Amino acid sequence: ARQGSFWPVTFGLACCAVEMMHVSAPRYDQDRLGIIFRASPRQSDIMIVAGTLTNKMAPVLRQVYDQMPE
Amino acid sequence: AIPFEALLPYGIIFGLLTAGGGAMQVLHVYRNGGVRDRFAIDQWDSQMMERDLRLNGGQGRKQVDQATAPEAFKHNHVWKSERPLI
Amino acid sequence: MNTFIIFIILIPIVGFALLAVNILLAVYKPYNEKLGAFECGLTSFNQTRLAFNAAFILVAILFLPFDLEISTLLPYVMSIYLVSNYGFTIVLLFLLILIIGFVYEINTNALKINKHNKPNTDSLIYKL
Amino acid sequence: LWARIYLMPLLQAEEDRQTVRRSIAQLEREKEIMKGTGFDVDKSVYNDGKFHAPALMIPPK
Amino acid sequence: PREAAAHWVPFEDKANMPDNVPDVVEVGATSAPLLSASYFIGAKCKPYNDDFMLCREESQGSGAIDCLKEGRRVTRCAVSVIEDINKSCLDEFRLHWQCLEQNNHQLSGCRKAEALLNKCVFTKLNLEKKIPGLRPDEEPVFLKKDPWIKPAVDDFKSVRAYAEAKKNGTL
Amino acid sequence: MLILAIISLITFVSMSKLSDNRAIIRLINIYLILVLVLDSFLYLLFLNNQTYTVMGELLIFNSFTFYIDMLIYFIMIVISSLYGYNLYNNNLYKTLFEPKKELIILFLINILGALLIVHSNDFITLFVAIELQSYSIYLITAIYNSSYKASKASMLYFFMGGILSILIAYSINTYYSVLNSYTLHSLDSLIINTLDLNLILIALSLGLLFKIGIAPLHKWLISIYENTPILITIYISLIPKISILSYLVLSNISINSLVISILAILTLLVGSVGGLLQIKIKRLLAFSGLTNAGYMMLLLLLNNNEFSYLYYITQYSISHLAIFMIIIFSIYYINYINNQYNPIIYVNQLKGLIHDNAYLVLSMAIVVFSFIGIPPLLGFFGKLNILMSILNNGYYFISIVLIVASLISALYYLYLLNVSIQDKNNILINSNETVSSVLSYILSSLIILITFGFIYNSLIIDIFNVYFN
Amino acid sequence: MMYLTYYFIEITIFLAILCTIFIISAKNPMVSILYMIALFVIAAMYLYLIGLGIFSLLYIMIYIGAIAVLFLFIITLLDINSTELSVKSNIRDLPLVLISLIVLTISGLMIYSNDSILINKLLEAFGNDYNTIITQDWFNIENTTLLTTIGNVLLTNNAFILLVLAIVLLLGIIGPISITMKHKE
Amino acid sequence: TAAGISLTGGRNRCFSEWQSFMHCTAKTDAKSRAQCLPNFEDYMECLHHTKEKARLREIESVLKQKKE
Amino acid sequence: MFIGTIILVLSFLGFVFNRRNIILAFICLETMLLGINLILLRNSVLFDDISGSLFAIVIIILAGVESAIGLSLLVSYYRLRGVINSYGI
Amino acid sequence: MINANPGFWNGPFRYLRWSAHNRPHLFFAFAIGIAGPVAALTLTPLRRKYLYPDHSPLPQSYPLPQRAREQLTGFDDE
Amino acid sequence: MIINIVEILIFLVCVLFSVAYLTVAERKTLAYMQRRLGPNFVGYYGLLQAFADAVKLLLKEIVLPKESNYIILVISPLITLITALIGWVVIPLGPGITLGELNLGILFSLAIGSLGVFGSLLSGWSSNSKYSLLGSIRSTAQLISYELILTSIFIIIIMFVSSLNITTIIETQRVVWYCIPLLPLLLIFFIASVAETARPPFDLTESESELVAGYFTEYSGSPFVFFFLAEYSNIILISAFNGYLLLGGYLSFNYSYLFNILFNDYSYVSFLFEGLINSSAYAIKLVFLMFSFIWVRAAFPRFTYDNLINFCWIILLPLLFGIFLIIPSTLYIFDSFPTLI
Ligand SMILES: CCCCCCCCCCCCCCCCCC(=O)OC[C@H](COP(=O)(O)OCCN)OC(=O)CCCCCCCCCCCCCCCCC
Ligand SMILES: CCCCCCCCCCCC(=O)OC[C@H](COP(=O)(O)OCC[N+](C)(C)C)OC(=O)CCCCCCCCCCC
Ligand SMILES: CCCCCCCCCCCCO[C@H]1O[C@H](CO)[C@@H](O[C@H]2O[C@@H](CO)[C@H](O)[C@H](O)[C@@H]2O)[C@H](O)[C@H]1O
Repeated sequence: ARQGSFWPVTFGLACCAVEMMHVSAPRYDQDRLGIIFRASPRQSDIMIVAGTLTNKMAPVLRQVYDQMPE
Repeated sequence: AIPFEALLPYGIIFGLLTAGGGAMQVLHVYRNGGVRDRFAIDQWDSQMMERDLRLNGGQGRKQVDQATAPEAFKHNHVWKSERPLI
Repeated sequence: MNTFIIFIILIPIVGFALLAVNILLAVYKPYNEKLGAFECGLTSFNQTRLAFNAAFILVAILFLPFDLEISTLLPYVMSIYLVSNYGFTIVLLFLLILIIGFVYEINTNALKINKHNKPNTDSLIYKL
Repeated sequence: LWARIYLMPLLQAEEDRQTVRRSIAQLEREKEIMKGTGFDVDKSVYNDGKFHAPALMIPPK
Repeated sequence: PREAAAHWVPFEDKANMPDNVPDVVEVGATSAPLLSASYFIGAKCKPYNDDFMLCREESQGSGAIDCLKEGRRVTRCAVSVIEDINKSCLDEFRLHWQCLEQNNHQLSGCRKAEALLNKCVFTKLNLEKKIPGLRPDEEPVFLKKDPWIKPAVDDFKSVRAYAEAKKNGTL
Repeated sequence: MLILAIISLITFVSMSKLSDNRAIIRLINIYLILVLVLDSFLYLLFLNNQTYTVMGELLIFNSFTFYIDMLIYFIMIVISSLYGYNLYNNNLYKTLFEPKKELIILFLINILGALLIVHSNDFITLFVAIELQSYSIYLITAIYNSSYKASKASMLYFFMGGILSILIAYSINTYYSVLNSYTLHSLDSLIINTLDLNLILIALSLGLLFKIGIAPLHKWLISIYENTPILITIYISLIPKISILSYLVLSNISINSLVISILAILTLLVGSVGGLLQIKIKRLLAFSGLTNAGYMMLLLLLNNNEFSYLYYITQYSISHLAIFMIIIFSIYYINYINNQYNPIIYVNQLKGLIHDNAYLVLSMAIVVFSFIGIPPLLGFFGKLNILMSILNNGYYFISIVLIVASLISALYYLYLLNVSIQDKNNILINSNETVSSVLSYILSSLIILITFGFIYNSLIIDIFNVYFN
Repeated sequence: MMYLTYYFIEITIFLAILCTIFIISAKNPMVSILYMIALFVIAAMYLYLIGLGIFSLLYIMIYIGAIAVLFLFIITLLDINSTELSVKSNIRDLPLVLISLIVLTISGLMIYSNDSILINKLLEAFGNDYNTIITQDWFNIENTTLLTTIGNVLLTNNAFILLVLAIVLLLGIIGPISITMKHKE
Repeated sequence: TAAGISLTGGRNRCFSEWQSFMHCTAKTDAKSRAQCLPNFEDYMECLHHTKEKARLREIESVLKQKKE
Repeated sequence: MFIGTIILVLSFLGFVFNRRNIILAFICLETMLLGINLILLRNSVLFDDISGSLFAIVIIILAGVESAIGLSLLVSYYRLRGVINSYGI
Repeated sequence: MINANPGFWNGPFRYLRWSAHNRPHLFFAFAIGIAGPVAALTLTPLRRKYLYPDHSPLPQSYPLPQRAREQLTGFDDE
Repeated sequence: MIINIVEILIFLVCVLFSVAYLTVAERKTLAYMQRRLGPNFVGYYGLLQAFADAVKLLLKEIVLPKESNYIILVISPLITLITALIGWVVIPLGPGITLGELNLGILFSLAIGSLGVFGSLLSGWSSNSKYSLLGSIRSTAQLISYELILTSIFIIIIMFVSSLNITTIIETQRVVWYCIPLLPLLLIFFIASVAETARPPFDLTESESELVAGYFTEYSGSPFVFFFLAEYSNIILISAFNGYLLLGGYLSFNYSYLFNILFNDYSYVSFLFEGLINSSAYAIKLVFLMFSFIWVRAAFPRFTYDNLINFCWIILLPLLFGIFLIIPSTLYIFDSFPTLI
C-alpha cells in the first residue's frame, strides 16, 4: 500500500521541478504507479527536494517536513 | 471503443450494480412468494392486504378466489388499540 | 425491523469502523510543528473577524425566502389535479408576485461584488 | 376508482357487522364487570339516541 | 379514519353476533379476484348497494345497526356473482387475477385476460363492463386498441390464451 | 389598490434612482387621495349595518372596518406628505429628512397588514397579518441604519414582538385545541357560559395589547419611540395601535374582564405619572399615547363601543399628527440641532417659539387643550362619549381613575405650552426661507378640524345611526 | 418484543429536555445551534411517531437545511462574544426560574381543559391512560395524503393566505436588501 | 374556511356532532339557544372524550379494588 | 402536548434568563415556534383536521421569513458596531 | 459606453432587439414566462372547439343518488 | 429478517466498491483523454489502486493541529458520509426493488441532500483561522445557491407526475423519458449537479485554498478516506437523481416480445433476467453520467465565485421561474393535469 500509493508534497524550488513535471507528463506517467502530488504536507508521505535550498528557504522546508505525518 | 483498460472499472461498476439489482429482484420475489413487489400502496391496498391475511392463514400475499369465507373470518377481525399521543 | 430502518440505523452506528481501525493501527507521536498549521503565517491579538462584502451574507439571507417559495410549490404539484384551473390561476399569481421581488433583486444588483480601487477614467487637462 | 366504488358497500357492510358485534359484546362484558352496583353501563355518554362505538378502551395489559 | 401511530397492539373479539341479527355468509375473496369481479358486482348489485348507502345516510349516525338487512343483501349478491364466476368462468378469472398479482394490481397489465373474461361473463351471465360518467365521444380505456401504457412483460398464459382464442374465433 | 401600489412601486423603484424617491412618494400620495375620493362610495354597501364575509370566511367587511381603512389611508397620506415635500429647501433639511429607497414600499406593506388585521375573521388571517405588520415595522425602525439608536431599537423591537407573537400563537392553538376552530364566530352565548374560556381569550388580548405598550410592558416601546427618527416615530406610534385596538374592539373578547380593568387602570396611572419628569418630547408623547391607549382599553369591556372608539381614535390620530407636525415645524427656531435623526429632543428647546412663530403656538395650544379634553374641542367629546359608555356599563371606579389621569396628564401636556409661551432673547426678525405650502395646509387643516369639528357632531350621529345600528 | 417501542414518545420528551438544557448551557453558541439541530431531529422523530413524517421531512429540509445553515453562516462571519454560564452570574435566577417553571408548566397543562374547578384542570391533563381504537372504513376511494389536502385547501379554500404569504416573502427579499445593501444613487 | 375537512380531504372525526349543533343553532335565536346544549356537549365529548374516560375509570376501579 | 409545552417553557426561560448571547435569543424564539407547532400537529392528528397542519406550514414559512429579517437586522447592528457583545442586545 | 440601454419608452422594438442581443438571459426568460399565461388565455378555447373538449369529471366519492328509497327484494334471508 | 440483512449487505458492497472503482475510472479516463495511461501498475490493469490508497491512509497518523478542534474535524467526514450513504435507501433498481420504498422518496432525497452543506460549514470551524472561515462561507453559498435549482427541477418534474414515489416517477416514463420534453432541464440539472458536488469547473474553494495555507480540507488518515467516499458517492447519487428524474431510471426498450419468446411461465430465471436488464439500464446511464463528470473535468477551465453566483442567480433561476409558468400552462391548454399515481 505504501508503494502503490506514493504521494509526494509539491516542493519544487528550481529547474528540477521541470523534470518532476515531465514525470507527470504522457511519456512517463507517474499516475500509472500510483503517484499523486499533493499540495498540503498533511496529506503527503514523501518530500522530493527538487531545487537549490537557500538559507532564506530552509526554515520553510523544515516546517513542511515536520508537518508531514509519519 | 479503443481503451479497454479505461473501460474495465466502468465494467466492474456496471456488473456490480447489475448483479445487485438482479439479486435484489430475486430476494424480493422470494420474500413475496413468486410475485413481483407492490409499490405506491395507499391506505386502501394496505387494508385489503390485511383482509387477505385474514382470509388466508397468515400466508402473506396468497390469494383466494372462493365465494364464501371460512367461519374463522367472522372472528378473526382486528381492531388496533393505540397508545395515547402526548 | 424493516430493511429501511436497519440501513438507516446501521450506517451511523457502524460508520466509525474505519475511524477505530485508523485510531488503533496508525502512529500518533505529535511534534509542536506537526501540530502547527502552515509554511509561514501569524496574527497578533488584533480581531476575531474579517470584513466581508454584503453579497456574501445576502445570498444566504435570500436563500431562505426563495427556498420557501419553491417548497411552498410542493402542495400545488401534489394537488394539481384536484385544484383544476382555479389553483392553477392562484399559483400563477403567486409566482408572478414572487417574480416581482426577483426583478427587484436583479435591478438593485444585490449579489454583485463592487470594487473599490477603480481604474481612473478622467481626462488629463493641463492649465495653460 | 369505479372498481373501488363498486366494492365499497360489501366491505363496509362487513365492517359494520363486526362493529355491531364488538360494540354489543363490550357492553355485555361491562355488565358482568359491574354486576352488583347501580351503574348503568348502557347509559350513553352522548345525549343523542345514535349508535356510538366505544372510541376508547382499557389497554389489554 | 387515520392509521395507527407510535404503538398499537391488535386485539380480536371472541364474541358472537346477537341472535336478533340473522347470520350471513362472507365474501371470502382476496384483493385481486375481487378487483377482477368489481365491475360484474356493480352491474348486478347497483340497487342493493345504493339502498345500503341511502339507508346509511338517512339513519344519520346509526347506520351500523340500522343497515344490517341491507348489507346482508349486498353481501349475498356479491357472493352470488362470485359463485357464478367460479361455477362457469373460473379459468379466465384466474388468468386475470394472477395477472393482477404479478403486476401492481394495475388493470392496464391484464387486458388480454380481461377481454376473455368479459366475453365469457357477457355471454354466460349477461353482465358487461361499463365505465359510467363518460360521454359518447370518449373511448373507454379498456377498449383502446393501442394504448400508451403497456405492461413491462405481458402475461405468458394470457398471451397464449388470447392467441388460441383468436385462432378459434372465440373473440 | 394597495397591492397594485406595492407591485407597481417595487418595479418603479427598482428601475429608478435615489433622486426620484421623493417624487415617487408624491405620486403614491396622489394615488391614495384619488382612491379615497373615487372609491369611498362603497359605504353604501353597509347600509343598516350589513356585514359581508369575504375570501371564504377569512375576512369581514362592515362600516367599522371601512371607516378604519379610510382613516389609515388619511394617516398614510399625511405621513407620506411629510416625506415627499421638503419643509425648507436648505442643505440642513436635505440632510435631516430624506426618504430611503424602500421606505414607501414598507409603509404600504405595513398598511396592508394593518387592514388585514382589522378585517380579519379567522385567526390564520390575523396571525399572517400581525406578522406582516410586525416584520415590516421592524424594518421601518431599521431602515435608517446609520443610527446606532435606531439599529438598537430595531433589534429590541424584533425580540419583544417575537415573544408576544409566540404568545398570540399559543393562544390561537389553544383555542383550536379546545374548540377545533380558528373562528370567533364559532362562539355564542351557550359556548361562553358552558366553557370556561377566559384564560385563552385574555392571553390573546394581552399578546396583542403588549405589542402597543400596555403596562407593565411600556418601557421598551417608549425607548423605541424615543430612539427612532421623528418621521418614523410618527408612524410606528400610531398605526399599529389603530390596527390592534380596532381588531380587539370589533372582536368582543374581554367584555367584563377583571385583568383588563386592572391593567387599564395601571396604564392610566403609569401614562399619567411617568410623563411628569420626562424632559424629552418623544417620551412625553409616548406616555400620552400610553394613557390614550388606556382610555381605549376601557371600551374593550362594553359590548357596544363603536361610536366612542371611532370618535376617540379619529381625534387622537388627528391630534398625534398635529403635535408631531408642530414639533417638526419648530426645528427652524431651536438654536441647537441635536442629531441628523432627532433634530429636537428636549422640551426646553421650544422656549420662546411664540416670538418666532405665534400661530404655531396657537396650533400647539389647541392640540394641547384637546389632549387635556377642554371644550369645545374634539378630545372633550371623545372623553365624554367614553365616560358615557363606561358609566352606562357600570365602571364607576375606573371613571374616577380616568378623571384623575386626565388631570395628571395635563401637567406634562402643559409643559410644552408653558415653555412655548415663555420669553426668549435673540428672537427672529426676518427670514427669506419659507416653509412648505402643502405641509402648512395639512397642519392648518388638522387644527381647524380639531377646533371646528364639533359643529358636525349631530350629522355624524345621524349617519352612524343608519350605518352602524 | 411488542412493547420495546412503547416509550419512544417519552424518550423524545426526555431528549428534548436534555437538548434545551444543552442549548442554554453550551459555551460556544455554535454548539447551541448544533443542539438546536438535534432538537429539530427529535421533533421530526416525534412527528413521525404520531404519523406526520411529511412534516418531519419538511422540517429537515426547511429548519435544518436553511435556518440552521443561516445561523451557522452568521456566526462564522460575525464576532459574537459570550459570557460562560456561571454561578456568580446566573444563580440569582434560581428562585424565579423555579417559580416560573412550576407556574408556567401547570398553567400550560390547565389551559387545555374546560372543567370549572382548578385542580381538576391539571388532573385531566395527566389523564392519559386509555387507548384509542382505530377502526377501518372503506369510504376514502382516492390516494389523498396530508400534503395533497394542504395544497387543496391552501389553493382553493384558503387562496388568500397564500397570496398574502407571497407578500410576506416579498418582504423577506426587500427588507434585507434595504437594510444590508447601501445604494449608490 | 377549511372547517370540517380531514387529513384525507373529507369529513373530520367529529363532523356530524358539529353539523347537528349548527342545524340547531340555525333553528334558534339567542334566547332559544340553550336548546342546543346537549348537541354542544356531544360535540365536545366527541372531541375530548371526558365522559367516556370517567366511565372507563369507574369500570377499571371496579376491576381494581373490588377484586383485590 | 407535553413535548411542546416543555420545549416552549424551557425556551422562554432560556430567553428570559439569558445573560450570555443574542444567538441564544434567536434559538429560543425558533424553538418556541417549534413547540407550538408540535402541540398544533398533535391536535391536528387527534381531531383528524387539516386547519392545524395548514397553520403549521404557515408558521414554518413565517418563521423562516422572521429568521431572515432578524439576521439582517443583526447585520446592520454589526455594520455600525463591529462586535455583538454579551449585553446591549 | 458601447451598447448602453436605449430605454423601452424611447422605442419598444429597438429595446427588445437590444435585449435579445445584449440580455438574452432576461429576454428569453421573459418570453418563456409570458408565453404560458397568454397561451392559456388565447389557445385553450380553440383547443376545446377544434381538437377535443375537456374530460368528464372523476367520481371522487361514492355517487350517492339524490332520490328516496325504493322497496326491493331478492337476497333476503331464508 | 435474514434476507433483509442479505439485501442490505449486497447493496452496501456493490455501492461502496462502485465508488472505489469510480476513483480508478476517473483517473484512467482523464488519463486516456490526456494521451496517457494511469493507474495500471498497482493491481492487474490498475484494479487495486483505490484499495492501496485506502490501506495507506488507514495507517497514517490522525494529526490534529494545535489550534484546531478534535471532535468536529473527526465527525464532519463521518456525518457527511452517513448523509451521502443514507440517500441510497430510496434509489430503485427495479419496479419496487428498493431498500426504502417510501411514498415520500423524493422528499427524503431532497431533505437528506439538504444536510450535505453542514460538512463544508463545520470544516471551517476546525481551526482558529479567520480566512478558512470565509472559504467555508463561499463554499456554503455555492451549495445553497444551486440547491434551489435542483429543487426547482424536482418540482417541474413532479408537475408531470403528482407523486413523490420514485418508482412511480420512473414508471410514468415508460411512455417518454422526461429528458425529451425537458431537454434543457437535463443540461441545467447536470450543471447544478456538478456545482453541488463542488466538482470542476466549480472547484473554487479547493482550488482557492491549496494556494493559501488554509481554507480547504487538510485532513489526514481516516477523515480523508471518509471524505473521498462521500464525494464519489454523492457523484453517483446525483447522477442517480438525473436518472430517475429525466433518463427513465431503470427503463429500456419493451422486452415483452423477447420474454414471451424465451419463456412460457414466471420462473426465477425470468425474474433474474428482468432484474438484470433493468439494473443494467440504470447502471449504463450512471456510467454515462460519471463519464460526463470526468469529461467536464478534463475539458473546461474554472469559475470564480462572482461568475458562479451570477450564473446561478441571474441566468438559471429566471429561466426556471419562467418554466414554472410555462409547464402548468401547457398542461392547462391540453387538459392534462396529472392524477395521483
Ligand atoms: C409567550 C411566551 C412563551 C411562554 C408561554 C408560557 C405558557 C403560557 C401560560 C398561559 C398563557 C399566559 C396567560 C397570561 C396571564 C393572564 C391570563 C389571564 O388574564 O386570564 C385570566 C382569566 C380570568 O380573568 P377575566 O376573564 O379577565 O375575569 C373574569 C373572571 N371570571 O382566566 C382565568 O380565570 C385563569 C384560570 C386560573 C388558573 C391559573 C393557573 C395558575 C396555577 C398556578 C399554580 C402553581 C402552584 C402554586 C404556586 C407554585 C409556586 C411554588
Ligand atoms: C372617513 C374619513 C376619515 C378621515 C378623517 C376625517 C374625518 C371625516 C369625518 C366624516 C365621518 C363621516 O361622515 O361618517 C360618519 C361615520 C360613519 O359613517 P360612514 O360609514 O363612514 O360614511 C361616511 C361616508 N363618507 C366616507 C363618504 C364620508 O361615523 C363616525 O363615527 C365618524 C366619527 C368621526 C368624528 C370626527 C369628526 C371630524 C370632523 C369632520 C369635519 C368635516
Ligand atoms: C473512495 C475509495 C476509498 C479510498 C480512497 C481513494 C483515494 C484516491 C483518490 C484519487 C481520486 C483522483 O483524484 C486525483 O486525480 C488526479 C490523479 O492524477 C489528481 O490530479 C493530479 O495529477 C495530474 C495528472 O498528471 C493532474 O494534471 C492534476 O494537475 C494533479 O496534479 C487530482 O488532483 C486528484 O484529485
